[PDB]
Amino acid sequence: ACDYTCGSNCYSSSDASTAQAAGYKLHEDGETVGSNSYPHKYNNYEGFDFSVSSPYYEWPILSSGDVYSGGSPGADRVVFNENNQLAGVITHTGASGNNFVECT
Ligand SMILES: Nc1nc2c(ncn2[C@@H]2O[C@H](CO)[C@@H](O)[C@H]2OP(=O)(O)O)c(=O)[nH]1
Ligand SMILES: [Sr+2]
Repeated sequence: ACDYTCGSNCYSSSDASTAQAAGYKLHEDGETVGSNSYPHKYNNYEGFDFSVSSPYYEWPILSSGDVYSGGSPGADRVVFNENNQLAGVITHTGASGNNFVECT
């Protein structure tokens, strides 16, 4: 079973932790990758009720299982905070335009 289901993509907690670790490391070093400059601030326009405090940052999580290193980010993202705590996993899949819905 999937710990996180983003549309048709299946992720385990380990997939989320691996992606998060990479994203946090780049955040800490002040570097970015990709045309959208990941990781970058997640404003939470959606108003999701995360249990951890902001600021939030988003980083792509890939269905291939690899860590994002550039190129197309896909529709899924892991969201973490300044304390390297996981806020949640979200996706553009099933959401209109550039909005996000949570993966369940
Ligand atoms: N939907 C959404 N987009 C966000 C949020 N925070 C930042 N963004 C960025 O705001 C712009 C419009 O949605 C995009 O550049 C988007 O970046 P990403 O496309 O990388 O998510 C957020 O809380 N929700
Ligand atoms: Sr996996």
